[PDB]
Amino acid sequence: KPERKRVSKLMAYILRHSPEEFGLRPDVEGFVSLNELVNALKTVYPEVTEEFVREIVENDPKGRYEIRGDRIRARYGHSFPVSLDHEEDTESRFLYHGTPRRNLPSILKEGLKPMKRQYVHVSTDKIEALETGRRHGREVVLLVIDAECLRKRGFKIYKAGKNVRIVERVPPDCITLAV
Ligand SMILES: O=c1ccn([C@@H]2O[C@H](COP(=O)(O)O)[C@@H](OP(=O)(O)O)[C@H]2OP(=O)(O)O)c(=O)[nH]1
Repeated sequence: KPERKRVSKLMAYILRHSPEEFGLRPDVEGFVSLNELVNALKTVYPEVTEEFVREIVENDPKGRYEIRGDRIRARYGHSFPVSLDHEEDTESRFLYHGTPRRNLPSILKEGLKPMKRQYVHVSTDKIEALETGRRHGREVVLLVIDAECLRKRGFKIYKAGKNVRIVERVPPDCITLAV
């Protein structure tokens, strides 16, 4: 039971908080592959197996985790943006992202590409978009994102709680500048 508890706590950290310090990239719903999670756990606890994780999941008294096929997620408590139920934002016309002036040349040429995760996050609220960017640098530049542009190229936009939205990427065509 001690081994189950220390492994469980580490799964909670990986699955809710920082999958990128283990090289993992969750999908929009928060899932990573089970084999990747096992390999990640094994770097701290070499005895972990996929069968051990399945038992932790199925015996968890709180419903912390969900396995769907060969993928696994935490069901709650995330501190990075997820769309747990794949809920589409069909109504937003404009979305916003704040970029420090430093990353302006690459962002303008590339758009917003997924780096740490499988998707990028933006906001419906321009002030909240600016605040997010300030945490990443000074002299933040507002990107205005045409959501209908995004949908025309097949990028579904997902609700991720309150004003946050996620999308696989934002091509440069969908972006214009503002203060
Ligand atoms: O068997 C276990 C015991 C705890 N945990 C989670 O490890 C953190 C431990 O914090 P604690 O022990 O002070 O409560 C916390 O996760 P957090 O840092 O995301 O809040 C908790 O999650 P929970 O009990 O709230 O579900 C787990 O996964 N499995």
